[PDB]
Amino acid sequence: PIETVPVKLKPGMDGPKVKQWPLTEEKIKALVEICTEMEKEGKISKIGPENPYNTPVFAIDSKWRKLVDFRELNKRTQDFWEVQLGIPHPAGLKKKKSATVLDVGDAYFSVPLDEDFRKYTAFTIPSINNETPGIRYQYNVLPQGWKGSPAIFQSSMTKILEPFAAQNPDIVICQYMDDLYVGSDLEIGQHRTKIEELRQHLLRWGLTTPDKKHQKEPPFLWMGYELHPDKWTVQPIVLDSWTVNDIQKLVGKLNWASQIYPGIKVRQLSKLLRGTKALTEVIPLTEEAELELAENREILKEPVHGVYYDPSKDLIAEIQKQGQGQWTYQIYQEPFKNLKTGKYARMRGAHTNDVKQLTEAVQKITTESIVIWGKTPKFKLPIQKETWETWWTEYWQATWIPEWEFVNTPPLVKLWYQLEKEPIVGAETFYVDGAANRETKLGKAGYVTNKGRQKVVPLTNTTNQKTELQAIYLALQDSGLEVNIVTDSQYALGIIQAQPDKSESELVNQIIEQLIKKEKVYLAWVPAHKGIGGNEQVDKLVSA
Amino acid sequence: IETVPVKLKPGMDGPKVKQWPLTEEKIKALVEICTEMEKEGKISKIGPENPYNTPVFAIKKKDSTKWRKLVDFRELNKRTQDFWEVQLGIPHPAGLKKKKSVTVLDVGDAYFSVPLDEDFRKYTAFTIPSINNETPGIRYQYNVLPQGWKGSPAIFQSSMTKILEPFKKQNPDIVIYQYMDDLYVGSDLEIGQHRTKIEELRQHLLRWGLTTPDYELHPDKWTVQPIVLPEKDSWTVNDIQKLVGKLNWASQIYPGIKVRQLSKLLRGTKALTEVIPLTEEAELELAENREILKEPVHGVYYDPSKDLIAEIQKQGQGQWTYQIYQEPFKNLKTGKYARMRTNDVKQLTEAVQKITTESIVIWGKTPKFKLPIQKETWETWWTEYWQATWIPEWEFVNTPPLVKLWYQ
Ligand SMILES: N#Cc1ccc2c(Oc3ccccc3OCCn3ccc(=O)[nH]c3=O)cccc2c1
Repeated sequence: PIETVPVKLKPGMDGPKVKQWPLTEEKIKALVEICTEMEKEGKISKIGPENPYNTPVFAIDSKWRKLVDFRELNKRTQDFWEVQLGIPHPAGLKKKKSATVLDVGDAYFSVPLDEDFRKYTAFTIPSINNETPGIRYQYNVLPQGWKGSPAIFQSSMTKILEPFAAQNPDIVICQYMDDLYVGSDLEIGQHRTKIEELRQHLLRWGLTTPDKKHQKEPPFLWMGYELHPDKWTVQPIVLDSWTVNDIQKLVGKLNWASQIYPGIKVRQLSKLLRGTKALTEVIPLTEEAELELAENREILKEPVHGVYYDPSKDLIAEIQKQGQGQWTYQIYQEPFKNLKTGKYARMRGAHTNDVKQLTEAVQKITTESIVIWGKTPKFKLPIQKETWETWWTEYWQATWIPEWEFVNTPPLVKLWYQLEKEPIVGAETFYVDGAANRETKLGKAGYVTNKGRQKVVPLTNTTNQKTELQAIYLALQDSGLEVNIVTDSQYALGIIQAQPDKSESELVNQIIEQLIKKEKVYLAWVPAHKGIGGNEQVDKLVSA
Repeated sequence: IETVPVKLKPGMDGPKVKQWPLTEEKIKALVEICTEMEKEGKISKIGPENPYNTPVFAIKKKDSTKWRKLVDFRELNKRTQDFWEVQLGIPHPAGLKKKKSVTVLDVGDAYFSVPLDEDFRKYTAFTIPSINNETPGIRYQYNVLPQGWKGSPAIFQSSMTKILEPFKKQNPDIVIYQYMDDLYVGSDLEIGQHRTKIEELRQHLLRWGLTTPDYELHPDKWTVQPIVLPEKDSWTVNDIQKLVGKLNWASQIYPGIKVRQLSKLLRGTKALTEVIPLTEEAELELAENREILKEPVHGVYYDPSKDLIAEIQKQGQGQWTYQIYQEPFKNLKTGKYARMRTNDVKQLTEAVQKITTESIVIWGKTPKFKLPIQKETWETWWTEYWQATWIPEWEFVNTPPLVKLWYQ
């Protein structure tokens, strides 16, 4: 009785036409038996040779089911509105007095197929002997392996549910694939009463559900979770094997555990998986990564459970700086009962700031909260309000953080150095510069100072930008606690101005370490080759 | 009513844009708004054979309790409106900028009476999202002219001209321009007379069936931010170095700038804090450049076939500077906004809407902004402070303008 969804093929393409591969006669009789039963129930109907289209059929106790390869038909079938890939996260669920799983049987076969599209779903039963022409059929309902069957089933289920949902606004119905998860806070008696009403309502539309064979409430082993009536957790995770693929599956299991297990670290192991591409290839076990596996095994020994969600209470997210470039966070409402946990790693890039990384993690957690709970959390962050205010006011970019409160949990996020906004009086003025020959990959760096100091160092395997940064480093090393540096390198000025906390460049890190020891540093920029006095002198010294 | 046939540009498929996650309050508002719209026939629910989708958001729009639906038709417009810009385009009045006062009215409710071509409605598909993927999203398509779609004002243009003809005849001195969903009404009258005329126009539309919701721009006061060199009694080496850098920069915008005599001051390896007397030749060189910078820039013309580009820089203390250009150093306009004192994002959002409004009034076109903010930050919170019925195109610059601001 369900209304059909009009379906069309892609404009350029046309219906499939494939040849059926031969098969064993025992399978052929089995396919014959299966197709005769389906024909009786209206699911499939025999066709003549007027139809030109065919797609290959196959057969696979404990078994002998029918499989059809619709890949060609799928390639020719229009795109649909895709079903939702994201699965409900258990931490987003609200505790309910009772909750029931009503899985739908033969779900696709209950829903009709567009009459004009049925022709393309045509299949030919293999003939037992090559001499006879095989029997031919066409689907009248949604084929199992077809592109539009998942989406058309979902829309049909939504239509069937909409009236009953309005009649019973108290009941909460969740749709995921063929399963319908129903929760409520009625008394146990009225819950079963409405569950039975829902079962009857689906039956009028030809959808069948378990009755008193419903899955048991404690062992909700759903999509890798345990859904207890009072809590949720990750299903038990196992894990020594050193193949590349074995490492990848280990890292996946650790990430999946990190939803609720705090402190799971994967940074060292992720460095092991660096485009090797050889799943069989064994990897050397760095002691840094090998210890990392040991730490996780200690954590995984502790059984961890998460709580469900309470709309009346506030969402709190708290973030801890773990290591370098790694951040860990917990989201909770009650003081020690966590809704879930997670990690955020430094996004790819060099010259990063701990303050900048913290903001991005706040950004990531904020978006995650909206997906799961529909509101944004209150944050507990390991940064002083004085540090953040200094950073935002002087930062070149527009930044914002929601309401937050300092937590004195070290390590604390701090600005390791701050540059001077005005030239320092009584401080030596270093005019630095660098240059290198691109073909030779060789160059030089140095400085010329107001007091007459000068220096040039020879360099090898360097680029022009590296020399420009190197000259700044040379001045920093050969300077007192207060120094004024004048450069023409926009590249150099930009890195230093961004106040990077660290980087992958050992030179930049050295510059950072020199900058932190300095009491005051002022960096000024001047146009190159414009006749500025100090810059002109150093340019001849470095490049010649 | 008959429906104008509408076609996407050839070799184009309808928009397939991901719905950004929403808050529970915004989802609840959107379901309430769309429930009523479906009853009135403006929209209706759609099946899974419609693969297209366009984002939907909810803005307060300065209404204390009223929630407004905003559809982000930027992708559909790019695939539709350019064809509609030529065939059914709308002219732009060069005098709206000259007018003393311009008021902006929302005429979006007008479009809902005119129907849309049945072969085009599928491209107007949007999805009301769901929390934690607990339910499939509610899916609708428009049966009438959508509010954010640039084809809607083009189709209604005939009906708008008929409705406004009586008022325009009685008030020939008032300029009326229609950018998508909005009516820009410009007068040179006193504000109280202008305000009374505006209410008269609102009543006129209401009598003819166009409901108007229940700001005041002053384009004559608008002036560009001119380049201004510092004026000092004593100059440090740092001062002269910065002056050389700023003058060197302005050479790209202003031909005629000289830094020869001023650079000669900087001969030698002197300390930054050292005061330098200015040679009379350099004093002349600095004075000459000031006059060159004092003169308004000349020789930049708006090319309608090109995009406009808006760059924004975060100055301190709530100030923002911006430049609108089509060519890298040929600026059609530059300005500076000061905040009343507010989140940086709220300030940036306000800046973007102010610039777009000015760009609409001046050129009848919206610029593509280069926003100095992280993408995820902007995507999460731009809707919070957004009051406009349109959405400009934007991109994100994560590279700091390490080059000194030199925009004040
Ligand atoms: N298998 C399976 C299965 C079963 C129920 C699901 C589900 O069940 C629910 C359906 C509607 C509303 C709340 C739901 O769960 C809230 C959390 N919860 C969950 C289970 C339980 O006993 N008690 C409990 O308070 C919500 C989401 C996914 C579910 C998956």
